[PDB]
Order: sequence, then C-alpha cells, then structure tokens
Amino acid sequence: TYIDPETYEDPNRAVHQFAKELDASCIKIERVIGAGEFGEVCSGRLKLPGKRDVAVAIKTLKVGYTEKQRRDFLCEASIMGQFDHPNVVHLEGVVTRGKPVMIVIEFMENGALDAFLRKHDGQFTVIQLVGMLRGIAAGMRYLAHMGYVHRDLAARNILVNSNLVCKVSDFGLSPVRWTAPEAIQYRKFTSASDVWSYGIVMWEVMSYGERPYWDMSNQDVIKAIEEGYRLPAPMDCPAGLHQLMLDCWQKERAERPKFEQIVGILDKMIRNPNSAHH
Repeated sequence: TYIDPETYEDPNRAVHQFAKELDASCIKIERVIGAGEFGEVCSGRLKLPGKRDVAVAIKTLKVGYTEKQRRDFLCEASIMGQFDHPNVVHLEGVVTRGKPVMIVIEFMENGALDAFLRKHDGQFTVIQLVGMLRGIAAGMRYLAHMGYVHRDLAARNILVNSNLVCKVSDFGLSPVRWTAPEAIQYRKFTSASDVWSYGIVMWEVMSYGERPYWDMSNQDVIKAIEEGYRLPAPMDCPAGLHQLMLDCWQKERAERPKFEQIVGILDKMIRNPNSAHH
C-alpha cells in the first residue's frame, strides 16, 4: 500500500492525501536542533485537542523557496504520511500554504542515532545495542512489506527517542560507503540493497557511531569491496552479530538476508546473548 508521490500528479496533491495540514498557530518553535537540506530542523510542541500538548521536531522550508524546492521538501511528508509502525517516525502533519511551510514529526529526545552513540561511547550493553538494531530491522521489515525502498538508510538517518527505541526516518525525496555495489554501479535500489545499508548501520551502532571505512576515499571503498574487503567486528562486537553484517554485505543480493530474518536472528541474540559468538 505504498503509493509513490512521483507517479501521482504533484505535491500539492500527494501531501494533501497523506499529510494532515496543521494550524501554524498550534506550532511552538522552541529551539534549532540542526540545519537541514531546506532549512533549520527545530524542537517544539504541537497543541492537539483533548490530548496534552505533544513534543515535536519541526523541519522548516526556509523563506524564498522556489516552487521546485517546496515540492521536493513536501515529498518527505507524502511518503512518511503512509506509514504506521512503532519503528518508523510518526508524522504529526505539515504546513503547505498560508503560513511558514513545515513538516511536524514526533520529537525524538535523543536525536540521530549516529551523533547519539558518539556521545554515549562504550555506555550501552551488546544486548542493549542488539535491541536498537532490532527496532531498525522491524521498521525496515515494515517499510519493505509495504513496497518502499529507502535508498539512503544510515545511522545518521535513524532517530533515537528517550527509551532507546530507534526509528527509521529521512524519507525524501523519491551514500557511496552506505550504498550496495549493484546500486552504486547500476542504480538498482531494492529491499536487497536496503539490507547492505542496514549492515553498515549495524557496524555504525556496534562501533558507537564511527564513520564506515574511516578515511578511505569513496573510490578506495569501491575498489576494496570489489576485491572482497568487508568492515571488521568492532571492539566488544560478537562474531555471530558480526557475521549477520557479512551476510548483509554479500556481493550477490539474492544471498543477503531478508529483514524478516534479520529480526529473528537478532531476537535469538537478545534472548540468549552467547549465540552472538556461536
């Protein structure tokens, strides 16, 4: 049930089907918490009726946007709006005409997974981290059994809340060291390549937010893979959990796990944490 915006007529149209338009006057912009492609990400609340004020993130499309920019930006809200799942970021709504243009998404107190882990370095148990991976897998299993291919899955694109519940995000707009080989070279983006990218995420998470392949040039990454280079089990990373990364990083995509399977393999691991070795 993933209807693609870009087979639709255009946002406006895509957005109005899939995003609720919110009154600007119920959106309190409290604080800048990033620069985004289009303007500043902020933090704040939204005033829903018969429900205590909800904390939210507010992506802003900066004033003086071309009619081009505006639609590329609201593409995100047309994709996001179609997904219900504990492990995909909830849209609250959007602002498209009349007021400053916004996508109100649910507040994720701990921010992006990659900046979050860098700050909390060594501070989480393998079981805890295996859990953060499970949520990202559950969300990706959903996004898959729904027709959607992410193309840009990374830990910098997973948001953590204040329960360590990780959530797939950044859904626009319809890379090298994240992107599978058959995708880099032949633009063949598929749930298969989203499993190559989940592997890197698994590596990011278990290394507490390192840069994949360190200071290696995008070209050095491409050669290395082509030869058979794969990243190593980071410190304290169990061999089994490291092998799930190798299965994800398999040249021929048909051989890669399914997110259905990644969810179970990780579920065994949490339960009995030794398997992570055996």
